[PDB]
Amino acid sequence: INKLYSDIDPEMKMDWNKDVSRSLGLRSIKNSLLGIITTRKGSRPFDPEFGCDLSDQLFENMTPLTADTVERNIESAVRNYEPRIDKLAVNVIPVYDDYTLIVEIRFSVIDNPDDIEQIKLQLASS
Amino acid sequence: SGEIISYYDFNYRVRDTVEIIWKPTEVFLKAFLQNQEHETPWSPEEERG
Amino acid sequence: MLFTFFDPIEYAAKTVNKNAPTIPMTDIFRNYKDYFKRALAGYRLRTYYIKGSPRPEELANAIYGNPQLYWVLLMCNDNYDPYYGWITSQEAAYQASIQKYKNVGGDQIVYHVNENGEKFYNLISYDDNPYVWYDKGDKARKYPQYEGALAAVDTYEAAVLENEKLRQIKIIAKSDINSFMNDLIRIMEKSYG
Amino acid sequence: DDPDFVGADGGGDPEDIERIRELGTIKRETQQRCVTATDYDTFVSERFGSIIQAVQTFTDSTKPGYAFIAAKPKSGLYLTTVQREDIKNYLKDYNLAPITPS
Repeated sequence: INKLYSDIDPEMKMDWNKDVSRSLGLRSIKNSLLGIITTRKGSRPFDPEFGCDLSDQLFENMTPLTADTVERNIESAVRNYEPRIDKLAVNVIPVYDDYTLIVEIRFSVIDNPDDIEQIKLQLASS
Repeated sequence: SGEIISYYDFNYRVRDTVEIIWKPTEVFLKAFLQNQEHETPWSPEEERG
Repeated sequence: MLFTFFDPIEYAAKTVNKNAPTIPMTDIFRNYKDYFKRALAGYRLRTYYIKGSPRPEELANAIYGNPQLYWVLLMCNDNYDPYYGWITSQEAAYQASIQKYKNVGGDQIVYHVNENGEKFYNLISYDDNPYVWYDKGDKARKYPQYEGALAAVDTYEAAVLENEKLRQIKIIAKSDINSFMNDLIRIMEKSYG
Repeated sequence: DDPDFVGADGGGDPEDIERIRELGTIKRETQQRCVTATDYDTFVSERFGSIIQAVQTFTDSTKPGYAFIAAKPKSGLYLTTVQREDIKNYLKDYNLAPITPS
């Protein structure tokens, strides 16, 4: 299934043999995911709803609610624009000292819903 | 001297005799170089002004 | 949101060459600008200001909550181009200015503006009295067209004021935006035939 | 070569179990023999329609044993002879015994 979900390499790296480099299957799924999360809401040209907003103010102050509030959006955001993930779960650990959200996401691609894999993402700039 | 200049396919198959004229009046070949230049590319440019 | 409204039209490329195939396409060749006058004339435009350098339609959302109507703003704005008609960030504007002047020259002092705000084009002081201004192409020594302390405008700064003007816009109320919409639409039916 | 090429030709299911039905439905109709009139010219113009532009087969009931076909070599207003011997030769393979095509 790694053949499936052929997507251009986000970096457009030089691939050996000179063709466009590629993100392979499930390598792309991360990228699109990694893409959708960072993007500020409203920054899509005709789609305001895209991207998971982050308020550095709210990002500054973490509370199990504030965490939970964020916890939904990503889980919400990813769910709408990324049908390739069947069973997805988010974990967010906000870090107190620098005010950093680190976020874990365990998800399962459609083809292997029993398989589990996680990603590690952190956010900063408070 | 060798090799070959060209080939008359003859269009079909005959026996025992052949007669052929060049309908371009006995001259079969008129070779043409006309008008082409190779080099010309296209590029960006600053318009100045 | 408009051009999809009317039927797409077939179009021949004839007059490029005596034979070219005919192509269907969505119609730009209805004016829409008169279409949006008649209907527009019903209510009013309301001037409006911009908080930043957003995109027209990106900005078009926040007011109306609907990104789809940028053009409404646009035709009230009736700019020549959507790309340079809009508000633009400092970074781009400078670069834009950088671009346009670059061949001529960078950092080109565009004009002298007096205290009063009167722009003085093509002027330089002979430097003996920086306050007396002989213009240029003169070699000075002669005909100072003004004397005093004037500001000069940097091409960067020059770029700013240009894009600065774009800040305010005349817009129509988000209340009427709906009521308006139907009417023009109805007019287009009269405009279909 | 001609300037038309692919690395190789040949292949096939071969059968295409449905598609073959026709083929079977067909060849049962076929003849290696030539009979009537238009059977010939078809089979005929399969050869050098490049020469005979169109070959037009006909007979006369007054004279049996014989068949006539019409030929524009399209290289000439009259069909040249060397063809006429070349063809009828190749033709002669299939001739209904009582009949001599001409």
